[PDB]
Amino acid sequence: RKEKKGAGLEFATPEEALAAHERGEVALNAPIKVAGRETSVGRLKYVFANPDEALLAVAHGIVDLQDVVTVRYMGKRLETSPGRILFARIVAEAVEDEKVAWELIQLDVPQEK
Amino acid sequence: FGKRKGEGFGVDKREVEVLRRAEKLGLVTPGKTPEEQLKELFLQGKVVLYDGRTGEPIEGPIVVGQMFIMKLYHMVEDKMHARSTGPYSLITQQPLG
Amino acid sequence: AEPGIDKLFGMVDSKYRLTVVVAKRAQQLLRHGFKNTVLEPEERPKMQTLEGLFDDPNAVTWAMKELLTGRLVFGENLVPEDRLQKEMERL
Amino acid sequence: MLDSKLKAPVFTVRTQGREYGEFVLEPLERGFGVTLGNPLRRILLSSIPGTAVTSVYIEDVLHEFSTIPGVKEDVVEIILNLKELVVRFLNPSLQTVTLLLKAEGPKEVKARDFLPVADVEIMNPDLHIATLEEGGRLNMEVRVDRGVGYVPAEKHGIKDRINAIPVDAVFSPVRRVAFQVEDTRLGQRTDLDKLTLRIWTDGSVTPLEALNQAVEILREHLTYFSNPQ
Amino acid sequence: MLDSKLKAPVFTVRTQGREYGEFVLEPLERGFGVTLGNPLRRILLSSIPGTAVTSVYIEDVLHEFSTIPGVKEDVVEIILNLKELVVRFLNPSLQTVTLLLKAEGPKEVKARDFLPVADVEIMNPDLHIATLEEGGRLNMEVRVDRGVGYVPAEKHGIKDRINAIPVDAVFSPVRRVAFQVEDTRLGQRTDLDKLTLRIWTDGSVTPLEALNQAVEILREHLTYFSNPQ
Amino acid sequence: EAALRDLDEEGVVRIGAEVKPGDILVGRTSFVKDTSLRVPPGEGGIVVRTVRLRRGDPGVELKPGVREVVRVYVAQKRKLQVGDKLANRHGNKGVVAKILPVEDMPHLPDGTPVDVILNPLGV
Amino acid sequence: DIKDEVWDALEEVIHGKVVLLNRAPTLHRLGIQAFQPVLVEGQSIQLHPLVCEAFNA
Amino acid sequence: ERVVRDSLAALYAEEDGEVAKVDGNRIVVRYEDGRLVEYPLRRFYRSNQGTALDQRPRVVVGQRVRKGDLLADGPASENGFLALGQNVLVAIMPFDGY
RNA sequence: CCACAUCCACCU
Repeated sequence: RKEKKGAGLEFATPEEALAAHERGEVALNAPIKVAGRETSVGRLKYVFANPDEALLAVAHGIVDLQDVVTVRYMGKRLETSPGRILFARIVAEAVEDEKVAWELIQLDVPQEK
Repeated sequence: FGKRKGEGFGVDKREVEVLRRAEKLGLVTPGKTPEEQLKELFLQGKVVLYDGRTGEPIEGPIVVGQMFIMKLYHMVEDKMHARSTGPYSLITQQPLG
Repeated sequence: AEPGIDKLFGMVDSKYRLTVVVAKRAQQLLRHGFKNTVLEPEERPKMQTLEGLFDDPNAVTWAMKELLTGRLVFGENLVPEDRLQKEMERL
Repeated sequence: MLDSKLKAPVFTVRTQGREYGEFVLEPLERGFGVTLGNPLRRILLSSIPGTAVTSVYIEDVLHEFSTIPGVKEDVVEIILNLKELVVRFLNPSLQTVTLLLKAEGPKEVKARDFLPVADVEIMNPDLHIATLEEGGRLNMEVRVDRGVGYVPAEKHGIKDRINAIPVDAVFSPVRRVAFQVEDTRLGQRTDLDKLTLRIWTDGSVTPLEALNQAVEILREHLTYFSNPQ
Repeated sequence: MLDSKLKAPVFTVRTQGREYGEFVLEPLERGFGVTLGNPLRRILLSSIPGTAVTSVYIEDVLHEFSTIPGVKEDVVEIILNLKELVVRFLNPSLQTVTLLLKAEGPKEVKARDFLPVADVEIMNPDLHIATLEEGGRLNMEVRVDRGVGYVPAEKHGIKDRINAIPVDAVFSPVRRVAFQVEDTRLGQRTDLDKLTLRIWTDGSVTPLEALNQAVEILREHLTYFSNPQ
Repeated sequence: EAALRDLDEEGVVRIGAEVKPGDILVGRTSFVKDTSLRVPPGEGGIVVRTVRLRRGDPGVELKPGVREVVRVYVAQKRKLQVGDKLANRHGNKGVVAKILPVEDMPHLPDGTPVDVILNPLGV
Repeated sequence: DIKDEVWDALEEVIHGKVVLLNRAPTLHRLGIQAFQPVLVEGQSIQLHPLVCEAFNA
Repeated sequence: ERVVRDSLAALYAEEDGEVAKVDGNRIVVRYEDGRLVEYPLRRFYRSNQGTALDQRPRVVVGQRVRKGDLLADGPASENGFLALGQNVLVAIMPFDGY
């Protein structure tokens, strides 16, 4: 889900802009799923070492399954949603091996029929 | 909601999170208190429901109401015509009872 | 499904031949009784409420698990058919 | 008993009669309002033993699809009205009771017309039962039993008389349960849970006793995890 | 009696090391499988006590999204790798522990390379923290507390040094839990419940210990209805 | 003879006696050989009425060659179950698939729970 | 005369057996499908949702 | 109401009067002219398709009635209204798989 | 005994 961008989306250049945009998200300046230039404030605020941590944080109501967030998967940092990560884990547990399950899915698009 | 407030109850926290989630979905206008937000949600015909099995509310509002549901004519059609051995016909011996 | 249908298909040229083999093994297991199995010592089907899968709850699973191992041979003509077919019905 | 009992729910009760009762449990640490409300509600609505009408015998009729002369209502309507009867047992050891009812003349037969019993109370004496116009005789016996849950008429199959007709039983004294968790503030922590659960019952069992039975059942079921193997 | 008493649900345990545990409760009466699964799952995911790396301070770190010369991993990677570090305190008296790390030279730095502390233990010494290419200046320290549940780094803001950076704390030892209730069957009736519960834990506490703590917490919270006011 | 208890009067089963499948309803003897009407396999309820027509016709006419006939009405109280089907006035057909207990169904913020749940995808 | 032992024996009989389910218009090959029966209480036949398209059911 | 009235399944008062006797199987009503008439009820009549046709009394002893007023219900009428079905609380949401 | 004819329905 994406809602609205209310502040200066410029983020690639300024390294001090992280604190300013975090403060803006503290107020009602920018939503968590903001349509920023490079990254949303949701990806900046929450970073998860493992999918288990992301799903546990979802269980606590901090972030929804439809939230953009940075998750450190087996070998890479992915700016995805906990719902997509959970779907990937569902596929990976339905079958035995996880590498094949990871390579036979596309976790960048909604799961249409 | 007047009957609800008669006993001295406000808005449940589960209702609060349901209302904020619906606000993210555009169902209710933002900047309003849970009172009139829930009123506007009621105008849509949708109210907050609780799962009952888990206790947590169903994400997003649920439409509920009163429906006139009637049971249709129910003959032997549902009954299982399951046989293992029965009558056989005269010309051919294919069984039909 | 059933254990290892993929390798069962792999070890046979056609599925129908596999069906014939498994059904003939089942018929042998019935009419001989379950004595001449090649999975007797340890690896046997396990029943839930008791060990009733020792004797004869369903022989198709016996034949399939027996064919999963390498103690079985099947072919168009591997043994003189007349002698074994005359010993099949007259005993 | 302060961080773990005072920053933990005190238990207050607000009950009127023996029909409706609220129980406030405040404060709870975050997440425990539902964790306690849901199992208690399920047990209260599921496995609270009670009393309900089990069998009905009429001196006149011989099956449930007949009618009594002089009676406005059918036998089916009589059974349906009798389903709503609530009976309170005063002796815990008492299991099965047989109430008798004699009726004649132009009388609006209510629930209060049942013959008194030593350890039986009718919590709804104003419940309408039947209507007798003139020269109509209503001689009935109702066998009420104490049970749990919902049981179909044919499942129990109680037959004390040849002409007796079994009826369905709803052994749940609890009419409904509604638990609500609200936000309460403490000095050290601003967000805490206050769990208030409201119980509507039929009067056979006071809500406090129903809550105690539900808590005891949940505790005895939690004890079932104590012995592993 | 097999209706309620003799069917004291067998509690079968299948533990694959100190990480994975399956517990099967069988047979259970209708509707009670969910009633036991939900509160236990919530208790396990919310209130199991544990320890986590609350914060970290590095001498040359001024912002949390900067790059450290001499280390290929950035600060974000460092804190993420520090997230999965599991530490067990030896006595209940510990509340906060500060653990430092000296490291230089082209070597791999792991959890085992932390300076030993007498009263703490590390369950994953081989946890690869980072790498040093050539004389990487690794002067680090981490403060670890004990707590419950999951605490975002933003709200608590626990600080030791001016340039110290908060770290999201995952106090709950259990990685995750999943309960499934499936319709088992007895000899005469089918409407029963079989409750399987799968627990994945970091390794600080075995799944049996976590389940025992959860049921003890639930029982002690149930005992809060005894005294009304 | 053990099952003859329900067959109270001469050949006709008594009113108000519950009958299960395989139970005698009317006892008829042919040339002696037992050819008696029994409850067919399936379901049976409560006998409510029995009518007998004989050759002593007040005003009745019968199929020639038939001396008498008896008809028995058996009533049962069918309840909603999985087999049945329900529908509304708008053509939304449906078949009951599961009967949930009261405790685990969705309920309002009040104590009142919902009665029936309909799949939106049919709309 | 039904008894729990009869039900246990029936469960033992159908441990490995399969039954063929069929829809009245058999348009293609998937209108006949084998299944492993599971004893249930009721009058209707429980069908897996995923085969709701193989049959036009 | 038009459907239940035009289909001769219920009972209606042909003239202004007062009900004399009400039983489960007949209703005796005395009209304004002094003429009393007894209306019998098909208490449990098997239909052509095997259903039950019932006339349930809906008046009390000594109750004044008007011309065309309802006296007994039809097989599928609540109070002079076509009632074949129930009113239930429906939630339009997908449950698990049921 | 269930044959055949006619009619009304249900699922595609």
